Parts: sequence; structure tokens; C-alpha cells
Amino acid sequence: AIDNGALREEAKGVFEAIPEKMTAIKQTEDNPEGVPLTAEKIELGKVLFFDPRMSSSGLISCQTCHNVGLGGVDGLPTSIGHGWQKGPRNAPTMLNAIFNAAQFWDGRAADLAEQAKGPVQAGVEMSNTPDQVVKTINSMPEYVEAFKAAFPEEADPVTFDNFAAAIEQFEATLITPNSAFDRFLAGDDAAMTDQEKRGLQAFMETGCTACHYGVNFGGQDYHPFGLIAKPGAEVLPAGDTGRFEVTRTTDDEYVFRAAPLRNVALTAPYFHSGVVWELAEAVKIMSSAQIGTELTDQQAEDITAFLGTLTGEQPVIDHPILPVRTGTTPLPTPM
Amino acid sequence: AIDNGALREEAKGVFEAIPEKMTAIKQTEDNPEGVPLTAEKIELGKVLFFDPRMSSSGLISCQTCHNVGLGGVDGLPTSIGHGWQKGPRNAPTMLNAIFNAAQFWDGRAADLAEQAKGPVQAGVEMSNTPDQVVKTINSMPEYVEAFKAAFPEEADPVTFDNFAAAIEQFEATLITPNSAFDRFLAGDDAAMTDQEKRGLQAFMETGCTACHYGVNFGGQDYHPFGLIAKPGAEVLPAGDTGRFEVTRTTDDEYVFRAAPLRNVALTAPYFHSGVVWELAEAVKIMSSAQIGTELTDQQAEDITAFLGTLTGEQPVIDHPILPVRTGTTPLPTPM
Ligand code: HEC
Ligand code: HEC
Ligand code: HEC
Ligand code: HEC
Ligand SMILES: [Ca+2]
Ligand SMILES: [Ca+2]
Repeated sequence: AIDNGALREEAKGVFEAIPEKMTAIKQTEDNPEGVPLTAEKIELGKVLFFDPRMSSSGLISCQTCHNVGLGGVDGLPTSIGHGWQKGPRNAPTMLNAIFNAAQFWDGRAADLAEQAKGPVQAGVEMSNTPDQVVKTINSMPEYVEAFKAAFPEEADPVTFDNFAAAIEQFEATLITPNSAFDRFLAGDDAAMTDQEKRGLQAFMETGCTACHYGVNFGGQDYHPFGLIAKPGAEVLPAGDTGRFEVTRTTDDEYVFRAAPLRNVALTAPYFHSGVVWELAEAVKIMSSAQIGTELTDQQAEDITAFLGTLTGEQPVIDHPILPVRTGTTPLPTPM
Repeated sequence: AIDNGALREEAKGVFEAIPEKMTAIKQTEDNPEGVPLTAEKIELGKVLFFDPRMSSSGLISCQTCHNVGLGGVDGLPTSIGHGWQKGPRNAPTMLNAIFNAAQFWDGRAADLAEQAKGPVQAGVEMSNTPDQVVKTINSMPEYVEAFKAAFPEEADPVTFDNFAAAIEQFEATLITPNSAFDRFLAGDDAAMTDQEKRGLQAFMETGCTACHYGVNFGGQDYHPFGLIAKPGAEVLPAGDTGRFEVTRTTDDEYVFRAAPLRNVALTAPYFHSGVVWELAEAVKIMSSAQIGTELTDQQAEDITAFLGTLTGEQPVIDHPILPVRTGTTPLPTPM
């Protein structure tokens, strides 16, 4: 009941593979070469991503909530940050985030550099200020040396904007090539089991591809959560109106960015609300809410199996050795 | 001033270099062969050390408080754990902890496997139970497979004792060879500056080696903090009586394990109380309190420079890719 060639041909018309490596970002028709990724900026960004002294507590880094061992997420319903404060939304992965059209569940940041300024300043996340970050960095000569070399022409290289640019460069390399689906797409019939291929068939036939398409199986545009039927009160909490918070436009109530499904098997729990632990349940909810069809248990299990083939090679990251604090480095303030 | 040969001979009589590698642990007079380290147990212990699902919150791992990029510590006055609860003591490094005679500031744990059971269960740390840890592990087939292979001679390999043994095996590899001091000791006269050698000389001549000796420059036995003169109430809080809590022997009032000084330049703030940020001030406090000698600014700076030569090669650790949770994995309970 499986036609590999047919399945592959349909899939190539709507999805594409994650690239093997990244060398530039922000390529447009207007600026075709884009912004080069540099070894110095990637390395600086890695150090900063793992440095919990970028938070006011001294205890929270990006890695705290975007754990590179847990698919780039924290595995909690919603994140817990400074002072144990609980946030409103589930932490999405930074893996492959570079390919999404906008960042956050409501698309309120245009790119990774704009995004990175948010957690630093948010009271429920790192609860810090831009000038505190700069003063912290400037207190450690190895960090200053790195910024001066990474941003070589600038009179003022150690800036919050450049902190964000370095993090963006590092995150642009956090991609996950060679998932079983990408290997099947490239020609290996044996890369996926029959059940996983039945799931791929069902995902394409049911209409999931209207919102989950391209390189990231999502992440490109915005849709009501409940296009055809509302999900429950716990899954769609009434107080989080999604895109409406950004656009203040009537049609945008409970409109969210389509989740990019790469590595979804690693990033439970699901949806922006984080109350659905079972991926098969998220699949059933999506069919009911977005398409108005009830999936059979077999179709939901098949689709869930298929979604597992979107797990790519996870980055192997040696934890950086952080610069040592000096006498005027700001003291941690967890309390 | 400095005669390298006499200095080296003196130092060799009281200290030892960190070994290049480890292949066995718990080598004692009774059992000189010890216990072999195995690749399978080391790897399993690495995964466990970085897995925040070993805490009840789902957010706190060993690495949270013993950050491999910060010299194996959190860099806070005292640690902050489950629920943002602040603990009574500064977190010591796990680097080279394998060489210490006992673990914790009061020596209450005999070895690293016994130690590891403590943070798992402490309310202010990981706030979990042994049964939940075992059930969490058993819910993930990759973990079960690893335990069965790491402990092949056992019918019940997935136990809390074996969790602790695997962590111990991993931590035994977290040693820091080839510090400048060790390189000097091995015959490189040029490995240390003149000032560092003056510091070494002063460290030996002032009396510090009565308590800070052997491979780890401490960690081997217990002494009053205030042998000669009491330190201030902030440095020695009245409510933490140290070893007395363990033995209930009144001779042990305010008695602590001599701190092992390896990597001390990386692990501010200092003492069990974590209120002294400046290493040179800790050096002055130790001279006044333990010896009854007031160091000059120059002697304190020289000794502090020498202590910097105890920083070894920091482990370069690839962050592990953690097993994926399944349907019956216990849910995180941060709230
Ligand atoms: C937990 C307390 C967090 C910390 C610390 C950091 N992030 Fe995070 N991140 C968190 C949440 C809850 C969210 C979703 C918020 C929303 O309103 O949508 C995010 C989002 C991101 C993203 C967007 C990815 C996407 O939408 O697909 C990125 C790229 C990201 N976070 C990166 C990032 C960086 C670089 C951090 C250190 C400066 C950082 N985050 C910290 C939770 C938490
Ligand atoms: C647009 C009209 C959609 C269609 C058709 C499908 N999905 Fe979707 N999906 C969409 C959005 C806007 C979101 C985010 C909703 C939110 O606010 O949380 C999602 C999310 C998912 C998820 C969760 C992924 C996560 O990281 O949490 C899954 C597993 C998912 N979608 C799967 C899925 C399936 C299998 C579909 C066809 C049956 C389907 N979606 C259709 C938008 C749209
Ligand atoms: C912060 C909330 C912690 C977590 C999580 C873990 N540890 Fe820790 N550790 C912490 C403190 C405050 C202390 C000192 C407590 C005392 O009473 O002395 C320690 C101690 C250790 C040690 C002893 C090292 C020494 O005394 O030189 C080791 C080896 C150690 N901790 C390891 C360890 C492991 C393996 C953990 C995960 C299971 C773990 N700790 C978590 C703070 C915190
Ligand atoms: C035994 C009587 C000691 C003598 C002599 C010296 N030290 Fe010591 N040192 C001792 C103990 C019991 C402790 C732990 C005290 C506590 O409760 O915190 C220490 C600690 C240090 C430290 C702090 C290291 C840390 O990781 O926090 C330093 C820097 C230190 N000791 C240095 C030092 C110097 C330079 C000494 C000679 C002048 C000296 N110590 C003597 C026990 C004893
Ligand atoms: Ca999620
Ligand atoms: Ca310390």
C-alpha cells in the first residue's frame, strides 16, 4: 500500500531538507550574499548563550530554558525563570529557528538578533538590563578582547546590539540536518518505516501542509488556533490572544504562528500552552480544530510516527569555558 | 631569593601533581586496585549529571549548580535550588573532588557516590526522591539500555545506588592536570613567574601546608575555622557549626574540612559562607584566623598569584543528548 516514488514526489513539492551547514544569513534579492557568519561571532555567541552571568541572578542562561540536550527546550509546560517566576508560554526550540519567518509564538520579533533582546530584559526570564549586560562583559578582559576582534571596525564594539548579533550568529549554526525524512526525501526508501510513510501520506492528504510546509514544517505564517473548531480552555487559555497582542486587529484573536514541527518528538509538551504531553493527542487536536476531521487512532499514531522522522542530528556542543569574573564584575542578585 | 631546585624539592615533599588520566578509583591500603572506571559508566554518569529531569521540577541538574564552564560551581554566595530556595552553603567544585578524603564542607559523605544522593533528595536542591529517579529512568528505554550494559552483572541494574555510582565514575574523570604549578613541579623552571614562586615559598613558610597539602592542596582532614583567632560573624555564621552537625562531638564546633585549593581562582566567592569575593582577602583571613600572622599586602598578593597556578586544564565536555521522555515518565512538578 506504499508507493515510495509517489510519496517522495508529493513531498518534494511542499517540503525541503535542512541544509548541511550555514555560511550566511539574511540573503535577499536586494542583498544576495547576505550577512556572513564568522567563526569569531559564532564562538562569541556560544559563550554568551551559556553564560548565566548574563542574567541578573547569575544563574540563568539561554541554555537553562533552551537545553541543547533536550531538543533546545526546557520540557516544562511554561518556562520558569528569575525568582522561580512562571511564564505564560511554552519555550520553543532554538534549533532551526533561523529558518522561521518571525520569532516567538506571535511573531513579534523579526529575527534572532531582535529576539535575543527579549529574554535578557524580561522579569520572568533573565530579569536584566542592556547596560548591566554591557558592564558585565566589559569587566572581563577575555570577553572585551573577543568583542573587539569580532566587531573590528567599531569604536564601541561591546554593545547590546552586538551581544544580540553574536547570539544570532551562533544560533544560525544550530540546525539539524539528516533526519530520516530528509534522508528519505534525498532517495533512501529504507530511511523510513512503512508506518512512518503511512503517516507522511496522511499528513499530506489530511491538509496539515496548508500550515506546516517548507524547510521547517511550519514557522512561516499565522493562523487561528481553532480555524474550524475551538480547542479546550486549557489548550487555548482565554487570556492569551496571540497575534492580537501584536497587531490589535480584530481578525487576529487566538491567531498564532504555525509551529515549525522539526524535532517535535523531542519538545513535549505541546502548543503554546504546554498542557498536552502526548504528541498523538496534539495531532488529534490539530485535525479536529484546524481541519474539522476526526482522525482514526491509526491515522493519529501513523502521523505521530511520521513526526518522529523530523528529528535531525542534534548539535554536539562542547560547553564553553567562561571568562573568570573580576573585582568589579556586578555581583549576582538572585534575591 | 628564588632557588628553583630547593623550591621544587620543598614542594615535592608536601604536594603532588594531578594525574593525567584516571582509570580506577577508591584505591586504598585495604584495596589497592580499587574499582575500575568503565567507558559505559562514565558516559551514563555524564548523561545523568546534565539531566534536569533527575530533579522533581524538571529544571535543575547537577550542572545547574556545578557549571562546567565556571570551574564546576555556580559562582553564587550560596546555591539557589528548587523553588528558588536559597541554601546555607557555597557550592564547592566537583573538579578533582575524587581526590578528597570526604565530601561536603563538613565531610559528611565518604565518597562521590554517597554524596550524589544528597542533592537529589534535598528540599533546597533537587527536591526529589530515590523512587522517582528510578521510575523516571525506567520510563526511558535508552536509559534502561545504558544501565543494563553499564551494570551487566546485575538483575536489577537500574537502582538509585547505581545512579550514584555512574555519576561518581563520570566525576572521577573531571580532573584538571597540567596547571602551572604542576608543570613547575615536573621540572619546567619557567612555568611559574617570580611572584608565583614567592607565593609558593610564602605558602609553605607561613604555615598553610599544615592544612593544605597533597595533590589537592586541602580536602584531606578537618580544622577549626578560627584555630588562633575568630573570623567575623559574616564569614563564620554562628548557626553553621560545621562538623559538629555530623559527629555531635563538641571538639568539632566550627570545624570544617580544609578546602582543597585546586582551581580556587575560578570559584569565588570563598569559604562555606560565600561572602568573601576577593581571593587575596580570603588569604589574609586565613593567615589571621588559622596562623595568627598578619600578611602584608604584598605577601597576600604573592600568595594569591601562586594560587592562580593551581588552575588546571578545564574539562572540555560535549553536552549530552538526553533520552526522550515517554508517556509514563513522571511529569515535572516545579510548582
Ligand atoms: C526561560 C526562563 C527562558 C530563557 C532564560 C530564555 N528563553 Fe528563549 N524563550 C522562552 C520562552 C517561554 C519563549 C516563547 C515566548 C513567546 O512569547 O513566544 C522563548 C522564545 C525564544 C525564541 C523563539 C523561537 C521560536 O519562537 O520558535 C528564541 C530564538 C529564543 N527564545 C532564544 C533565547 C535566547 C538566545 C536566550 C538567552 C539570551 C533565551 N531564549 C533565554 C524561554 C526562555
Ligand atoms: C493552519 C490552519 C493549520 C493546520 C491546517 C494545521 N496546523 Fe498544526 N499548528 C498550527 C498552529 C497555528 C500551531 C500553533 C498553535 C498553538 O498556539 O500552539 C500548530 C501547532 C501544531 C503542533 C504543536 C507543535 C508544538 O511545537 O507545540 C502540532 C503537533 C501540529 N500543529 C500538527 C498538525 C497536524 C498533524 C496537522 C494536520 C492534521 C495540523 N497541525 C494542521 C496551524 C495549523
Ligand atoms: C544547587 C541547588 C545544587 C545542586 C542542584 C547540586 N549541588 Fe552539589 N553541592 C551544592 C552545595 C551547596 C554543596 C555544598 C553543601 C555542603 O553541605 O557542603 C554541594 C556539594 C557537592 C559536592 C561536594 C564537593 C566538595 O565538598 O568538595 C559534590 C561532589 C557535588 N555537590 C556534586 C553534585 C552532584 C553530582 C549533583 C547532581 C546529582 C549536585 N551536586 C547537585 C549545590 C548543588
Ligand atoms: C588549618 C588550621 C588551616 C590552615 C593553617 C590554613 N587553612 Fe586555609 N582553610 C582551612 C579550612 C578548614 C578552610 C575551609 C574554611 C571554611 O569553613 O570555609 C580553608 C579554606 C581556605 C580558603 C578558601 C577556599 C575556598 O574554596 O573557599 C583559602 C583561599 C585558604 N584556605 C587559604 C589558606 C592560606 C593562604 C593559608 C596560609 C596563610 C591557609 N589557608 C591556612 C584550614 C586551614
Ligand atoms: Ca513544546
Ligand atoms: Ca567558592
